[PDB]
Amino acid sequence: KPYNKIVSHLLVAEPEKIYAMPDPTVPDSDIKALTTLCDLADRELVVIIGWAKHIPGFSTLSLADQMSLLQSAWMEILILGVVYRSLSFEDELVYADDYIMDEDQSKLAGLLDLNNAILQLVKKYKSMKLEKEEFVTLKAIALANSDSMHIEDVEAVQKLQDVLHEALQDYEAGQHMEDPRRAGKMLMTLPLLRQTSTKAVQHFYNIKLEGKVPMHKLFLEMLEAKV
Amino acid sequence: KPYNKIVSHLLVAEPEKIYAMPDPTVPDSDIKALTTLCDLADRELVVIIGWAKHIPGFSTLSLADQMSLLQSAWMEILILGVVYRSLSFEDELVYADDYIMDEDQSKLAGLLDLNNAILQLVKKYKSMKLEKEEFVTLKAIALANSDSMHIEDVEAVQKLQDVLHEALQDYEAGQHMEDPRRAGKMLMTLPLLRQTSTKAVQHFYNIKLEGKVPMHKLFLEMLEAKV
Ligand SMILES: CC(C)(c1ccc(O)cc1)c1ccc(O)c(F)c1
Ligand SMILES: CC(C)(c1ccc(O)cc1)c1ccc(O)c(F)c1
Repeated sequence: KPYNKIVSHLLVAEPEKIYAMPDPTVPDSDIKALTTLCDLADRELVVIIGWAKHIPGFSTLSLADQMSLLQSAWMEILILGVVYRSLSFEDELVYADDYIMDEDQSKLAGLLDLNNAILQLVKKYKSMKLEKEEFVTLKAIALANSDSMHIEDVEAVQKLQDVLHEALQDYEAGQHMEDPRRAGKMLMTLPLLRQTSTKAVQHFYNIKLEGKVPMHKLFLEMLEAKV
Repeated sequence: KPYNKIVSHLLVAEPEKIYAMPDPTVPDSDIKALTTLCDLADRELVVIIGWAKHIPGFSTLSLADQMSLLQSAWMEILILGVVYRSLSFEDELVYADDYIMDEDQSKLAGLLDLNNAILQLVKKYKSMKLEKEEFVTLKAIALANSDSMHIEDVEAVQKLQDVLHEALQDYEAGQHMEDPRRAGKMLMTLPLLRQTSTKAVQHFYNIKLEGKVPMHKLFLEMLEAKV
């Protein structure tokens, strides 16, 4: 009854906010916004890798299977983060406290369609009143459910999926008794997340080939894995 | 205890098998396979539209909202069908009884990567022993959960989602007592379905622009809606 330990644990393992710090010496331009965003992503992925080791069972997989999960799920983790930070805002995406993209900046950056898809994720979660407890559980599920076609131990990854789905089911059964289907509702938000992340990955891989926007090693490695 | 009526109803509303009938006068080629497949799709979409009217609540939405759901979900419905027909096969996709694609034909048709993604859907469902009862419920859910960004009555579509998610939850709670999380497991197969269908839509829209493969009105209309 007090509530689910995995959800508690995920809460306290939630990394601290990080700043985008767009270079205040560089004139605004699409290249500046895209450099800034992929710079921020590269920093967030460091923190994401650290965070994953908090997920029960995760650090017990092979390094290869750890990497495979992260290489598949990184973009959905990143997007769920900007979605969650944006729930109190209206038509704006809080990439960071100092980097809030409105429609006008989305257009300038060539990101109007993707950001509009991400806004559709925010809109659904706003209506569902997504809680931080659910947000963290969904990030972890998104990692374990990431559909890497490279898993060595398929059964241990399906066990990690089970563990986390259970934590979601138990959280919802204790906290959200008014809706016996709230857990399933949350799971059904995942296909739009996968959809958007698939398009974001394509967008950014294209940006990388085109080579106008500098990217860092970690973000490039993730970008370069199965796409 | 006998079991869930919506699942029963979906079962009996399941359309009959249809044949691909590749033209036995046309020499085999990528254009022939792709013509045949988009021809079959066009015929299946007629039957899919008919079928949807069986789903409780569906025919009560606006024609616009009916069309919007179908325009978003058509490809995931089609793919789930070929996946389901392929579960008893090994590395082969049963587009129709007379049209079973192996790896060699996938390569010839430029479909090796997509068909390999579809095979990954089959592999997961084989391990899960997907039943016809689940397959039909998942098709219906995929329709209601299709994330059209054009819905007029958002609340009635979320009610259709609720109804069908409930039918899945009840089916699993009665039939699959050995796994209290089987319903959620099924829902978590949906992101790979959305992933694959997003890539299939892009693939085929490209095929259409390129104009080497003739397509019929219905398939073209669905192809032309938000992409
Ligand atoms: C991957 C990236 C660069 C990003 C996403 C989240 C985040 O917290 C940092 C960067 C990103 C993805 C899709 C977008 O429309 C976007 F603006 C930025
Ligand atoms: C949309 C289409 C043409 C199709 C899918 C299912 C079906 O039953 C008929 C056609 C299709 C999609 C993805 C593929 O890799 C494919 F081979 C065919």
